[PDB]
Amino acid sequence: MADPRDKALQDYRKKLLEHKEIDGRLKELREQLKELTKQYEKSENDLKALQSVGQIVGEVLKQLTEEKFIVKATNGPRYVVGCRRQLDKSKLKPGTRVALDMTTLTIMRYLPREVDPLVYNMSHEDPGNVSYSEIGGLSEQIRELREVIELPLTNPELFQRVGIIPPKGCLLYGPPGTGKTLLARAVASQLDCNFLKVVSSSIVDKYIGESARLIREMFNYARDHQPCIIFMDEIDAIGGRRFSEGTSADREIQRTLMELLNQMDGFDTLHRVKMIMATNRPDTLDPALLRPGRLDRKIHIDLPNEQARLDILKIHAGPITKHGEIDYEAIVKLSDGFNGADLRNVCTEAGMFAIRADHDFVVQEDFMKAVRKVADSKKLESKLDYKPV
Amino acid sequence: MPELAVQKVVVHPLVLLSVVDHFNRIGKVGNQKRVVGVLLGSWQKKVLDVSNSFAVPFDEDDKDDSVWFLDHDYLENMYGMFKKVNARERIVGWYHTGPKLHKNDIAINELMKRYCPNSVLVIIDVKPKDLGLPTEAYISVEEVHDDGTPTSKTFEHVTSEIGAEEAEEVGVEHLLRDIKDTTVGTLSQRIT
Amino acid sequence: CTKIINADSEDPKYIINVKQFAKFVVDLSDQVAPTDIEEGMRVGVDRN
Amino acid sequence: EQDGIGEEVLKMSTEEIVQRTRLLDSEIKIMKSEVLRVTHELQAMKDKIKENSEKIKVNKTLPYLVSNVIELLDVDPNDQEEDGANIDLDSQRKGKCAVIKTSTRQTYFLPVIGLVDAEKLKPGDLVGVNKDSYLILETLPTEYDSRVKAMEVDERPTEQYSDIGGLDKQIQELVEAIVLPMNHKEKFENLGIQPPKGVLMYGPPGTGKTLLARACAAQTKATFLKLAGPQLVQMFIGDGAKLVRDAFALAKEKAPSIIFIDELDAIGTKRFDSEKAGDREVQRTMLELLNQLDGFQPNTQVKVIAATNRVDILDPALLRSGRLDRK
Amino acid sequence: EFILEQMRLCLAVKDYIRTQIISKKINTKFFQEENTEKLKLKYYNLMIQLDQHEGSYLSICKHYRAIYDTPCIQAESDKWQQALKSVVLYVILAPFDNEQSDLVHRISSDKKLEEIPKYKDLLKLFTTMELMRWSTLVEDYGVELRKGSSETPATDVFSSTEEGEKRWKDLKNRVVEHNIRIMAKYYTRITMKRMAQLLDLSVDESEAFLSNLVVNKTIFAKVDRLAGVINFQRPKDPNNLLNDWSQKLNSLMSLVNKTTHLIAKEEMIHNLQ
Amino acid sequence: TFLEKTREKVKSSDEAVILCKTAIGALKLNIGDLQATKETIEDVEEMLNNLPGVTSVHSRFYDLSSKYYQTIGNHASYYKDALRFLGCVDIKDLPVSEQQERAFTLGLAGLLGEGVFNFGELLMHPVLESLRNTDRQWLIDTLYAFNSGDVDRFQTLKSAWGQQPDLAANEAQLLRKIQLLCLMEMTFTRPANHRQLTFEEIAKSAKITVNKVELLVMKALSVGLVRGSIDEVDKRVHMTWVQPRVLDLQQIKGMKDRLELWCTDVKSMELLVEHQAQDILT
Repeated sequence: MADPRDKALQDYRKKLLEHKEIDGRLKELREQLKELTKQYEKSENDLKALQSVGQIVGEVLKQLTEEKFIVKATNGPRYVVGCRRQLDKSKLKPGTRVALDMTTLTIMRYLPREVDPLVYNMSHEDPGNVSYSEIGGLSEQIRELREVIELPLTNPELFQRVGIIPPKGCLLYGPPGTGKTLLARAVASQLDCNFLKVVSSSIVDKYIGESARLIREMFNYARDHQPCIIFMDEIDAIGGRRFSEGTSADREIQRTLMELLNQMDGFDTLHRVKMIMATNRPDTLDPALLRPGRLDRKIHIDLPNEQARLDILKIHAGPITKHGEIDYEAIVKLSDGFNGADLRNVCTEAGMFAIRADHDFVVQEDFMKAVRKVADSKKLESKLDYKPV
Repeated sequence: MPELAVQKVVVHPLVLLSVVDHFNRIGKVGNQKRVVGVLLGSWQKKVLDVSNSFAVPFDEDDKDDSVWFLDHDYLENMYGMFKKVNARERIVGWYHTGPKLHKNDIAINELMKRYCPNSVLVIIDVKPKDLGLPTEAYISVEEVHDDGTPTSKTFEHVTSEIGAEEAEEVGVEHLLRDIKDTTVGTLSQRIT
Repeated sequence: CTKIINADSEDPKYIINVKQFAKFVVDLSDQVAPTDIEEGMRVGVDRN
Repeated sequence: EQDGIGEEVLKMSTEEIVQRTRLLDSEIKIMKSEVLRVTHELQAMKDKIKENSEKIKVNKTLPYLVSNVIELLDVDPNDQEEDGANIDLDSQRKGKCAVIKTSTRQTYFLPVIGLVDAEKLKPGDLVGVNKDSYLILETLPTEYDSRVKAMEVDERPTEQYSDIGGLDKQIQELVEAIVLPMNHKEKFENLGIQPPKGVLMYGPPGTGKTLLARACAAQTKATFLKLAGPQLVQMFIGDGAKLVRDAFALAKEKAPSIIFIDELDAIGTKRFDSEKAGDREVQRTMLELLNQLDGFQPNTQVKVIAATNRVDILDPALLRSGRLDRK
Repeated sequence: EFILEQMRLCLAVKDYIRTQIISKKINTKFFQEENTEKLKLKYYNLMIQLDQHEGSYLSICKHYRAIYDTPCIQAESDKWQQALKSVVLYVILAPFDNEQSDLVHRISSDKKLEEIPKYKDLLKLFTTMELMRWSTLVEDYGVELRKGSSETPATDVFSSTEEGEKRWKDLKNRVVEHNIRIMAKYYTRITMKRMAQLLDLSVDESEAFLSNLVVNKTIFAKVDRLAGVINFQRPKDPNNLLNDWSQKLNSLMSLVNKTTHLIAKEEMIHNLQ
Repeated sequence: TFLEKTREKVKSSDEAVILCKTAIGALKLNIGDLQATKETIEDVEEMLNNLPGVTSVHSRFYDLSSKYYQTIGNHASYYKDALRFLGCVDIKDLPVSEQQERAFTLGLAGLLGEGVFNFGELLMHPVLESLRNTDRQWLIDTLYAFNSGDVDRFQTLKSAWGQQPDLAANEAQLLRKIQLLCLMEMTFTRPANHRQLTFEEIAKSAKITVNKVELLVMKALSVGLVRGSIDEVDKRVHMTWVQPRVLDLQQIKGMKDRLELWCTDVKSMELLVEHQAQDILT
């Protein structure tokens, strides 16, 4: 190369390089061999999966002693099973899922408590939230709710000093569109914990008393994973009355209703799980359910007031791109007739008019159009969710 | 290589019977020339279940204990077949047919360790040793003694017991033409 | 045959409803036409 | 490699390097013999594997049951919690395992395939499982019934907008409202608005309320779900309600998409209080619908067309915005 | 800041109790942080005086120790000598029971503790079970504990401060009761008289220590005023002797059968030799 | 620097890698880099240990670690490390001189300790035993006295001790320690039939007052040489248990005697057990 000695070295080097090419051949064959071992372990473990069946899952009905456990198997017939000694009997105790064998009928192992796929859909959902207030200035009523639900659950210590009986639950009623469901999201927004937003139009089942038992499984789940606030949605059919001189649906609503009563207070008291119920029509529910002393606050949410309408526009105005206007405020205040859901819709529907014209901007003319349109549509269907005023 | 996956060694009645039966089959050797064979059994467990054994033709001389024959080729080929039988059957270690261990056994152990992932040398005896265990299990250990001995490779004992499997246990009763005055279930048995 | 779903990896997949009311996915007939297995069509499938 | 460095000069003589070259000639030939050995070792390992493969092959093919994933346990490939005794480890020990709740209405805790592990399958999948001994061979897409098939995307024909003359203004509102936020979601965001949660078309029968929507949607090319309100109601109690929830979920995956709902007195009954009727089941399908429109995002992407020829049985919430933005 | 201000003004008038409860309600986490560090120092320094007067021993150990850990005190050589030794002194002062024994382990673990030879030696008697004399302990106590420290030229607040003397007296009761604890478990029976020779304190003083000890329930004793005997761990039932007798025989059988397995290997010979 | 340089490649398989590592440890120790010596000593110690083939190499390395402990002057730590050398000992490939210095220092070192006892082990190895000098003749007789567990033999030797001042400073500690050992030694050796000891025996032997022995006996139990209870009013310390001890001269003899008593009883007893209960005996 750069030394006359490096030139001599270079002729020798070729032979060292040659020796590596012969090793290369050997090396290819090893390369496949390194992969072949990973696949070996995988397949050997796979044979053990193939001879092994999909063993019966069960639950412990009653543990009499270590050697005799009664199980409710998922195939149907309840069995007497044994246990292996490589397990602690404390884990396996009743109300807990356990694995069962199918080769021998013995409890294989401990499985943690389990929840249905239905409960997963309900646990996932929450977003679309608002920061704190449904509507600003009304904020005092909102705080009261917060005071009821959040605090005792997180920290009981404050309630202990005072010596008082803690606040329990909230029942929400108000007109359709006011923002009852949004409040449910709102409390969730700030806190950021485990949530079960439980739709009650999927707890229901064709069999009777399976739906009641189900709701109960969700309450248990919320306790394990505290903090939790359970938002009950659409209880105009999971809460009702006795009924039952008709369909198979009618026996079913009364049963599901029984569960909501116990949880509110009838042997189980709200401290470990807290519930806010958002209801369309409060006269659907039970005369028992309403009764105060298993509910603390019964909050009535009011529709927008004159000054209350302005602040909501102010939050909407940030998302929307306009020419550099802020015109919405004055026009809404003189007019009348909005509920919370309609106010966000004047801003959404002005945005639609702009898009037809082609603008990324919303003009003062668009907004005007929306106010007339929304009022017009109310007139056709003034058949809103009946509450006497 | 690891000798790890053992804290206990249980051995089936099958293991013993296979060695006496196999002696006739091979050559009618009869412990004239000691035999070493593969010890087969389970893995992925702390406890070692020796399910099975097969003989390998190994003759060790009685002129000399440093010379032996051990048929290597049989081991690789028998390997693929074990999976046809069950996928819990793999080579755990080796067996010595006794009457006793040797120093020579360390050398026999190094060859067998390449195949196994948990090699152990378990002496299953062709003669039953007393009314006690006819098996003793040992594992190769590097240790010093304060006797003024530097590093040795020797055999230190690990606890041996006799176990059984559900299929096998039933089969044993049927085969048996003894009734058992040594059952040890009750007062009558207990006094004996 | 209840429904036609393709994620084919052998021969065309169909989900059938057995009369023990377990759903099973089966595949294109052993020799008969794919044009004879349709949605809302009856099919004979092996018991074993 | 080692040579052709300046360090080599210092360390060694020239004579050492030439002598090393002479040794190399013999060394390469030996390495060539070694080629034959390596190939030989590779085949022996493979043979064990080949034995194993025969077993995997049959299970993978037919028959296979259809099931859902309840939960994920996992316990690694035959490591477990050391539950292995002197009872079999091919009939007790499981590999990396998944808990599944099957469609029969049983549960099985099962050993999944060692090659493609249990960790990969998450809760919510619709999977095949082996009938004999349970293993999850592979995954199957969303598969259920013939009612569910219609809901899955495949365009619905054009009946043309040039079948109705006049009422021009109304046509412009439908094409803007439904078709544009679906493709052009970027623009709805750019302006600053959420894409609708739907449009309600109301009026007297025969005007062409349905006529325009179906016609325009094919022409533009769209991802078309065919949902019918009376279909969603069923004779089993609140099973019907679950279907709505699932049907919308189907739209959310596919997103953005337009769900055409033909008619809305069967998931738009007016009633929130009733007794002694088939209206009890009908009310629940309607209530689940209200919830699906409410905000949880990817469900502002997906659009909704609902139609009525009446107003004297329309559900006020669904008419009200924030369920269906446009009227 | 709030607790800091309030604690100082109430300290001047002398009202320890009202602030002291409040300080615990505020979570312990807040004080530890670097941002708060400057306040933390001030806050604790006040608090340690406050709790001292109250006589809450357990609380001083914690407070001084929180101080010890904080980054500036650890980093600088001087600062930790006073803070950690203060914990070491409060830990001996704390009620003689299980809490005391648990705290002595914690301090002794500290690497910083171990480098001082004096204090290392001092812990080593408490840590042992070998019988440790009051006479020896006292000369060792003179140099180390009374001034606070002896490995830096500073006074640590423990003894020779206005509250400090108050605590020192108790220190005598703690050490003697500890000497008794270690001793009590080994000796089933001792005469009152012999115990005095062992403690290097009179029979009357030992009697009073045991009265306090039995109440804490560190070890049960029966003590007589007759002077006959002090009995530790004896019920005076034949039941004890019957169960004890059985246990020794039960282990023994097990031993013989295991030993012979290894023996079998030795026995073979001409392969070892 | 040079030692490290040589460590490169290998012909086939030759053990040469480790030798260079041990040699760098030896070099470190002389120079005065103690810390460095230590880290390399830890690495080699594993590599050597694994093979059965290393006799000699492992032993020089072990001597090297004992040298580091000795330089500090902390005797307790020194004695322990030295023990690993005593097990590994061999005279071959180990210089006569390094061994000689180490053995004399060690002999002194164990005695100085507060709670280390392996005197029986020392008798067993020729490295300390065969090694003899003027000073060494008395020092081995003191180790022997210790091994048997006799307070009185040990203490009579006291005049000789003074030749070493080390022994003279902690003479007090040394006499108490023999006695502490005696509790363990006497109970395992002389009584098969009993296991209790009086205080008075210790007292005369030690020629130490009665008041002290009760206190010494308490320390004995705390170390764990003996476990049991002490009953003051009966003037006995009863041993439930005796600590295992490394092979001693007195010991081996007692074990044989007790095994003989045991064989004989088991044969007599076997006849009684068999003789009665005839109808169940089959």
